[PDB]
Amino acid sequence: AKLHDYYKDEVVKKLMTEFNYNSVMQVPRVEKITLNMGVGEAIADKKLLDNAAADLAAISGQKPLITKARKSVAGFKIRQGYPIGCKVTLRGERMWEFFERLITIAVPRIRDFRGLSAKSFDGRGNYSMGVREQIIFPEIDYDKVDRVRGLDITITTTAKSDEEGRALLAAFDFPFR
Amino acid sequence: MKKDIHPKYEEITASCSCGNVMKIRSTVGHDLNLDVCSKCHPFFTGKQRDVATGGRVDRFNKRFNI
Amino acid sequence: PRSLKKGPFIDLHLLKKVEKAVESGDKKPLRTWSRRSTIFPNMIGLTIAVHNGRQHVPVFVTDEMVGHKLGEFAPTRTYRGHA
Amino acid sequence: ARIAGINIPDHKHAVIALTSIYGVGKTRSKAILAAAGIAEDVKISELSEGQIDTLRDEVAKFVVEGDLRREISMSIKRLMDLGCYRGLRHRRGLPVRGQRTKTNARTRKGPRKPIK
RNA sequence: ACGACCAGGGCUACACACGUGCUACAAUGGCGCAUACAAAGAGAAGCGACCUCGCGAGAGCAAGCGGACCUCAUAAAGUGCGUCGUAGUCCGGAUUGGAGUCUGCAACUCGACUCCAUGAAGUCGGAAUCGCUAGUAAUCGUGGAUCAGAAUGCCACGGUG
RNA sequence: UCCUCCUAAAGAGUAACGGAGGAGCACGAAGGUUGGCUAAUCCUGGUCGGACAUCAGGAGGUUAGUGCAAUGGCAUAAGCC
Ligand SMILES: [Mg+2]
Ligand SMILES: [Mg+2]
Ligand SMILES: [Mg+2]
Ligand SMILES: [Mg+2]
Ligand SMILES: [Mg+2]
Ligand SMILES: [Mg+2]
Ligand SMILES: [Mg+2]
Ligand SMILES: [Mg+2]
Ligand SMILES: [Mg+2]
Ligand SMILES: [Mg+2]
Ligand SMILES: [Mg+2]
Ligand SMILES: [Mg+2]
Ligand SMILES: [Mg+2]
Ligand SMILES: [Mg+2]
Ligand SMILES: [Mg+2]
Ligand SMILES: [Mg+2]
Ligand SMILES: [Mg+2]
Ligand SMILES: [Zn+2]
Repeated sequence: AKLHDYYKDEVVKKLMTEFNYNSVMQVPRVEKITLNMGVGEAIADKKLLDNAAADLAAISGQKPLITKARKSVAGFKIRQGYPIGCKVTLRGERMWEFFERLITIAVPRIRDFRGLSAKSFDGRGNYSMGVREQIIFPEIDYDKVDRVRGLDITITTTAKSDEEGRALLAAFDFPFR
Repeated sequence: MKKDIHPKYEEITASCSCGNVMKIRSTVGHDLNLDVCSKCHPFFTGKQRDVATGGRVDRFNKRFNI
Repeated sequence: PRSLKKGPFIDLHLLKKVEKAVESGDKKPLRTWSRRSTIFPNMIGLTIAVHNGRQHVPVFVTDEMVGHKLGEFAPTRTYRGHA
Repeated sequence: ARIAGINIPDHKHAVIALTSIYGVGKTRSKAILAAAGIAEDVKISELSEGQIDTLRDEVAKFVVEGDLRREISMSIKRLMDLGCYRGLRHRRGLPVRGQRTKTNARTRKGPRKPIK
């Protein structure tokens, strides 16, 4: 809750100032962080899915929800109901603590990190990025690997616009560019 | 949260090469020694230097004199 | 490549044409058979029609074309494909 | 075992695991270990973390993976944009250095393309 | 003009096919250090010590030599120690980028060499086919002609065998 | 032989070698109940990942769904856990 305290003391004062909001509830806030791993190769075997949920459970200390196909498509050889991915929703303190370990540890552990994009905010403040490789998290041991995965992070916030989320993450010194 | 199903999520200490110390909750268990943190990452100076286009006329005039 | 102690190389008749077109400040195309002359920084902004064996192809001169020779921008073999 | 972004095998010696770095070879790895005062016959095993921090600083003196690959692609796109002979060779996929194209250009041209 | 002069280009192109070769796919080996034993040749618009600088190719000054006198020119494989420990590897070196040297009016097309980085294919080769009977094959280096420069070719030489 | 729509003339019914389609089962849960939920499609952003897997938001508001044909129904859902 270190970053939640930093939000509550300095980010709110900053954004109320730089936007001239009438109310403090008018301020943006982060709501949830969603961690998907779309695993389309688990149709070969469940153990690949079973290991991706084990890896992502080490990243965020939650058991992941194994997602399935909403419908059936033949280009990917799937039927409605096949387990095809895994997700984790992070809220509250576990959200903040992951967001701390992210922007403090893992983003520096990216090979050839040179910034993010500010053009990934889906028109309505919610930011989405995707990592190529799970070893940037230090939870994962490098020898203890099975397969180089990749996942994607989706930060869902209460910002109406795109810039209010851009200012919120910049208030958390989020490495755009 | 449920009781048993989630992994152990415990506060540990992570120290770095820049001498940063940060206590986080993690699933590692043991203490952690890092390599780069957000404090010591060369994103704000080094990546700025790391463009390095260089001039073609300046290489030319550098290689000799008329 | 050439040694640095000899410096660069350029034909004299080219270097005189460059000095003239520099002082006149004209960008008329200079036809030239000197494919072996290194481009100089004073050549920037000039159309120079380098020979290729058959004709004179015009070359607008850029900043980056300095440390090269004029023949690099006039290909001598035309190849489109076999089929 | 994590230098300049990438990991490094621990079981190998110093010069070799350094040569895993894109931008160093056995020469520059000797210059690194010479500047760190580290013997070459030791492993990445049984190294102090101060020794590895010195190693990271010595590698950080040079140009490496992301910088080096960016600079190389920039040089190539400089030739591409100029339209010189080396650029035409780089974008025709043909050998640049003045090699033979009648025979034995298989590194740049890949495997054989049968006339069908 | 089917003759003659000059510049530039080309003889080096490239979907492909063949011949002859070179280097390899390693552990009877690669690397690093130390160290032993050759023959036969060339040299004046030439061979070019020593010394100094340079990581280096090389540069400077510069002796000696038309040469059983001096130079090219330290032979390498070998042996000794350490090292890698079976991996596409510390094998392999292609390719490509950058920085350079020398020759030569001039190295873009289109030279050789050096340094740093890069690290393809390749893990012994289908049907088929070649050479060789002893100092032979195999393997290891050396020199010369042509030549300003430019050989894995050619012609010669000895080592192990 | 049986089912659905039209012909069929605003109750029912109504013929032709009239126009169009199906059935001769399935389910021990695909039944009962309690509790809860609400689609299709498209847009943007996002690791492998692509027109199309999974993820987040928005439009939309049932254009979806109903074990199977069609018709009538279905949000109090009869639809989905
Ligand atoms: Mg390397
Ligand atoms: Mg001529
Ligand atoms: Mg010929
Ligand atoms: Mg020296
Ligand atoms: Mg030896
Ligand atoms: Mg050895
Ligand atoms: Mg090697
Ligand atoms: Mg090399
Ligand atoms: Mg292979
Ligand atoms: Mg092998
Ligand atoms: Mg000779
Ligand atoms: Mg010669
Ligand atoms: Mg009726
Ligand atoms: Mg009636
Ligand atoms: Mg039902
Ligand atoms: Mg109910
Ligand atoms: Mg999409
Ligand atoms: Zn740090």
